[PDB]
Amino acid sequence: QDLTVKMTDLQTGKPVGTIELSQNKYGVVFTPELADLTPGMHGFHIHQNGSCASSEKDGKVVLGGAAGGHYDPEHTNKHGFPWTDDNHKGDLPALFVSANGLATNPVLAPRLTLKELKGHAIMIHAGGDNHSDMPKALGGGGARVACGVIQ
Amino acid sequence: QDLTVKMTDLQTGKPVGTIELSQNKYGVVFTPELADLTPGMHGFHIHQNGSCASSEKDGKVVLGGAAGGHYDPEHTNKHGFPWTDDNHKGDLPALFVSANGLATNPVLAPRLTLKELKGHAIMIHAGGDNHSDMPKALGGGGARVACGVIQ
Ligand SMILES: [Cu+2]
Ligand SMILES: [Cu+2]
Ligand SMILES: [Zn+2]
Ligand SMILES: [Zn+2]
Repeated sequence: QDLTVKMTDLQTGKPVGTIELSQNKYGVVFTPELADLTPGMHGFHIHQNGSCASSEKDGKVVLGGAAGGHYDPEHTNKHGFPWTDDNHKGDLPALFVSANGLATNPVLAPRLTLKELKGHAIMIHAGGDNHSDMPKALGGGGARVACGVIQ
Repeated sequence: QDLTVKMTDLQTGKPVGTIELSQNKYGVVFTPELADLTPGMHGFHIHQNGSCASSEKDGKVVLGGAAGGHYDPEHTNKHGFPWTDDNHKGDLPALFVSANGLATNPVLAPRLTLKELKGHAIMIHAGGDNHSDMPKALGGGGARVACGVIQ
């Protein structure tokens, strides 16, 4: 059995679709069926905490902030590619959103297992992801726009 | 060492960029640096023959036709996902082209080895790729728009 995760828009709070997670011999496949997102490539990662709630810093609200940082069980403390080991295991390939706001292209994360995903959050960012902390920390994804908690 | 492949637009014959091929523990990474392509997702596959020349059928010219069909050394005779074994080993993840005609997002083909790629062609299609022969044969990629021969 695969897993289905419901995704929610952090600004309006409305649902934007689902992501199907599937265990394959080469890793976990993420098949999205999302709508209402801005066209373009978006940073897509697994975050530490199983929460999509916001958090605060200096009295400012941070949407999706409760999810914490990137899933990084080996304590690499660095952002990278989905196919490099010295970086966050939660680093997924960027998610493509078409001109009409639809996300339907599946991507593979070869370092992950479906089992370990439970209890973490799937996050989609405003910006893209160049898979590096240079020139922008965490791939330049920026704000969190949509989030979902796995299982 | 990685491999660099030069890509050429089949209609005008001009170069559109390069693709860097790299062997990784999880498969081969294709990092494109292309321009002048139509925005959207494009079918992206490895074809049998090491040629980007055209071919003819019923006296009609078929651009890129000399490359033959999809690389399929196990004779599966079916189009599928980059992470399923019962289909063409030349089936790569779809290539994303931004609003400005640039392709710079890397993708991983976990079933391939850099070694076996030599002598085949990399092809980009007009249409997309749903990784199935349904409802359209070969994922609905259609015409061949850009092509390059590996090594
Ligand atoms: Cu993130
Ligand atoms: Cu093809
Ligand atoms: Zn990361
Ligand atoms: Zn195929």
